[PDB]
Amino acid sequence: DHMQTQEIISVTLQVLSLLPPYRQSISVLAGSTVEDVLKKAHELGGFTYETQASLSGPYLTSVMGKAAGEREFWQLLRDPNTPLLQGIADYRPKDGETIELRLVSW
Ligand SMILES: [C-]#N
Repeated sequence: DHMQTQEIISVTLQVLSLLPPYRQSISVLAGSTVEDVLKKAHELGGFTYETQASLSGPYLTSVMGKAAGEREFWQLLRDPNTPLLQGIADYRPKDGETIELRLVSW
């Protein structure tokens, strides 16, 4: 029906731009967004982050207490080393995917 998936998937959320690195397998409903994964990692796995409103949805500004500085941003990637084409509130990871948040300068 127009109800929710029921099948639970596992998405690995990893942050290698920090010491110690963050890596946790997160269980969400199939169809959850990256933002949903962050929320669940926050609820259960001591993950913190900040966003701010944008014209194209929430923009990720800080991860695990580390804010992006000048000419820097938290890049969203799926394994292997592949930037996402959508932001956190749009991309819906598949079962077994690894989502990486990487602090990069431009
Ligand atoms: C935006 N790239």
